Amino acid sequence: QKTPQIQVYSRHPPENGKPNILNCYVTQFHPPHIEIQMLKNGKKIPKVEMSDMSFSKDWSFYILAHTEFTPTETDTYACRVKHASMAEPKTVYWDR
Amino acid sequence: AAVTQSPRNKVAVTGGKVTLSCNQTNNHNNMYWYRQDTGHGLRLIHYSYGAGSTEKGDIPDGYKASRPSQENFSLILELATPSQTSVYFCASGDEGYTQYFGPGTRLLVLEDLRNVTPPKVSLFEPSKAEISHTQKATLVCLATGFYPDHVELSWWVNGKEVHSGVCTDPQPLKEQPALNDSRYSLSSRLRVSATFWQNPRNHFRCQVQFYGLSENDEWTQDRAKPVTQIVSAEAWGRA
Amino acid sequence: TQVEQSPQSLVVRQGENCVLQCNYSVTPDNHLRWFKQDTGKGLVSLTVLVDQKDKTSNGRYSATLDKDAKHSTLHITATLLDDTATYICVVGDRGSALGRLHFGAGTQLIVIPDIQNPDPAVYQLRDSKSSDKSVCLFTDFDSQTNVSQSKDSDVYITDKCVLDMRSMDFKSNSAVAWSNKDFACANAFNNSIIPEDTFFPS
Amino acid sequence: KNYTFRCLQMSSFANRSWSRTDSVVWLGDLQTHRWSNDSATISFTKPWSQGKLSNQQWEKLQHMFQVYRVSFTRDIQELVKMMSPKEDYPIEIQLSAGCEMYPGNASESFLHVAFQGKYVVRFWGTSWQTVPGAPSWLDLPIKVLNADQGTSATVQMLLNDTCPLFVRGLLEAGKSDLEKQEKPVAWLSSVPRQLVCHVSGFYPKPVWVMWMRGDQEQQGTHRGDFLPNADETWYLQATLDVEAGEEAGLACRVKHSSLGGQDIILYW
Ligand SMILES: CCCCCCCCCCCCCC[C@H](O)[C@@H](O)[C@H](CO[C@H]1O[C@H](CO)[C@H](O)[C@H](O)[C@H]1O)NC(=O)CC/C=C\CCCC[C@@H]1C[C@H]1CCCCCCCCCC
Ligand SMILES: *[C@@H]1O[C@H](CO[C@@H]2O[C@@H](C)[C@@H](O)[C@@H](O)[C@@H]2O)[C@@H](O[C@@H]2O[C@H](CO)[C@@H](O)[C@H](O)[C@H]2NC(C)=O)[C@H](O)[C@H]1NC(C)=O
Ligand SMILES: *[C@@H]1O[C@H](CO)[C@@H](O)[C@H](O)[C@H]1NC(C)=O
Ligand SMILES: *[C@@H]1O[C@H](CO)[C@@H](O)[C@H](O)[C@H]1NC(C)=O
Repeated sequence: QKTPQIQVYSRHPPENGKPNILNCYVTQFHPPHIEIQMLKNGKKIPKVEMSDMSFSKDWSFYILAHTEFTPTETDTYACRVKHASMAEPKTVYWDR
Repeated sequence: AAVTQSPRNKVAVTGGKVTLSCNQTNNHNNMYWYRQDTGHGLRLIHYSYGAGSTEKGDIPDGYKASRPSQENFSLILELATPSQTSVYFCASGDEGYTQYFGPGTRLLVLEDLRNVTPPKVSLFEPSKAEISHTQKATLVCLATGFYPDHVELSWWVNGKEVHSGVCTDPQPLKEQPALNDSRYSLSSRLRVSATFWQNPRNHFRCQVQFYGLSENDEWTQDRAKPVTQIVSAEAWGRA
Repeated sequence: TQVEQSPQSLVVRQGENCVLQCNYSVTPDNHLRWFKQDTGKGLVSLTVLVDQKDKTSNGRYSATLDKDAKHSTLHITATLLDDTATYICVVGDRGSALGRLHFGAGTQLIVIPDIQNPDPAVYQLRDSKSSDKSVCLFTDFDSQTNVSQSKDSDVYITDKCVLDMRSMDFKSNSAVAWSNKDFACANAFNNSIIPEDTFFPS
Repeated sequence: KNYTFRCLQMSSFANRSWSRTDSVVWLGDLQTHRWSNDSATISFTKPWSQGKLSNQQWEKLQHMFQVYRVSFTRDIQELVKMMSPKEDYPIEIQLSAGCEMYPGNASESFLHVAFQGKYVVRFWGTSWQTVPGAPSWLDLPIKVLNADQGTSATVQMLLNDTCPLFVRGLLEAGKSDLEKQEKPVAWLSSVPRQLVCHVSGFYPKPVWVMWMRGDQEQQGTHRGDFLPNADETWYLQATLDVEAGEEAGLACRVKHSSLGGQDIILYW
């Protein structure tokens, strides 16, 4: 097995009220069965897009999820990942 | 690259255990069991990739398979069934694509064994008329009174099987064809040169191999237990 | 049925040529094999074709394979009596032991034997152990005589049957009759349509 | 300079009867194809993904893959039977295959296989073989795969002739995308006291990002990894651990081929 490395980052320079795209990049995991969600205030964002799964030279998997988002003062965005390599799911919160 | 099968022919009853064995010396990792039924090809039942393995094939139901060794792949029928009446074929091969087939084994599973009955063999001696008109001598063998139709009729001259100049009925005929499961009758011919027949030192023998009961089947009637056996008849040449 | 053969059966006078057809949908098709199976026996390989368009030969047998068309043929030149048999098409889906073979149901060939010199007769043969009993052998008729079964249930008449004395390059049809009934070899084959020049001894 | 064409396959066999096989395809860092398990058919992810192949060629090539896929699945399953109980599901095979192109009409081709995440097998020359470190038991699988002369000639044809040919055609049809220039955008931020330079939107991947006090490249910089964005551009960031208060007069110089000469300078 290998543990997922999650990375949450925005496509454009973040700015409140101004729309954008938020990326969650999951990498370096084996076996490739994974569940990835993207959360607004701990709640499943409905329209989330996945790239096709792929793998590096070190044969480890990666996959990019993203969704549209408007960042605000009072809204938290996170990426929750379930994998057989983890007892409980790892949530990584966005940070400006 | 050879492959053997035993038995080569078995009459059996519903519910009986039946075991078909295949043996090969070629050190072939892989072995296969098929069954051939009129109007289908061979269909695979079980196969093996080596000692200890057995895999389900295309029609595995009713059959269990056993690879105790590289040499033996055996097919086992715990509860036989009329539907398992077939002609069974074993094969082996190594890692490439050719499968080397065995001679095949015939199985007949009957409901009851109450009718099983071995044959009466008669041998009939060449006509003087034929001899004098053709310069040839035809022996005729008749096997009769038998049930079921699992006989192998063979011709032997001086203890050596002969095929040349032989013709056996391609199927036996039924003695009472309007009766539930009547006894059968089969005839064969062996034609030789009149001199051959005239030689008093040639021994001629018609031999019928009847496939019936095994010594370990219950026999419930008073007549001789109709076992798998050989019935034959013989004559010497004459001048 | 991913391996269809044709015709289901066919009859031919010895000497004649014939072709057998095999069509398949199997995928993939690494190789096609033609087996031959005598009535009662097992499976003799005749040829195996492996290329996209392929031709092969084994004595009097030739064969083709077109993989684009998924079609093979089997030509038997100048048939002999021993060709009477079932011919079976088999398609292997790998060039390794990982493959499964897919079997046609064969084509049943029957070759009629050429009787160059007929001499039809009905003789009476005598049981070795018991001179009381006997049989009637109707013999040396040509292929265009069929043999009709008994009128009485008490009488038994078997069917035509060709033997090949390879020693002397000589063939002959025969059929046998017997009964316990007022039964004799003049009478035995009456209800059968036998040649008018048949030898009937004393 | 030297593009690499990569056909990455990943297949999963859960138990005796559930498997699935998904491939995607790359030319450098751009996806050209994608073939889902539940698709009978391979998908162009670029208008020029067919290359300079006529339809006839493509349809025959694709059909070779359609057959292979189905054939691949059964064989693994049969190979697991041959080995068992030494090996058992779940199993993960992954293939990586393609060719790397060079000046001249020069290219090396590869076909590497991995089992439960470890690289173990390759096609090389004329046959399969294990690589150093592989388990000895593979010798039976490999002896079997090498029995199949028909697969060997085909694979030999795909590696020696078809890949370099095809990929040479791709690079003609893709010139526009392959030689695309996208301008990076940058922003600054901080946390516990770590300065952070965000750069995003740039294509192609080479880029130079450095923190600076004036003309003196602050050497403590840390380049992060290249993360992708969904639109086929790149994202990257550089951090600098600094004593709180020392932020004054720090800049972030970013160089990129997109930016004809004029760099991006951001002051704190
Ligand atoms: C436990 C096990 C661990 C070890 C496990 C070891 C695993 C080793 C497995 C490797 C062999 C598996 C297939 C062979 C298979 O096994 C045969 O079955 C099959 C079929 O074989 C049968 O049928 C053939 C006729 O088509 C021949 O007649 C052949 O002789 C016959 O056998 N043979 C093939 O189909 C030949 C093709 C084989 C390899 C092609 C390279 C595949 C790699 C690519 C990356 C995969 C998918 C990407 C697709 C998308 C790209 C499209 C973009 C354009 C690109 C130009
Ligand atoms: C195809 O080329 C190989 C050699 O190329 C290597 O293997 C390929 C699969 C690919 O990965 C390349 O980039 C590799 O460099 C030929 O194999 C040689 O064959 C000769 C005679 O056939 C043999 O004696 C040599 O040992 C082989 N050489 C090697 C390095 O293994 C092969 O003949 C070519 N096949 C076809 C159909 O073109
Ligand atoms: C095989 O795996 C799948 C999921 O991984 C599961 O749903 C299914 O029950 C399994 N199938 C069998 C036949 O055991
Ligand atoms: C993947 O595709 C194959 C071939 O179409 C199919 O039979 C198989 O069940 C599919 N598996 C899944 C998990 O969808």
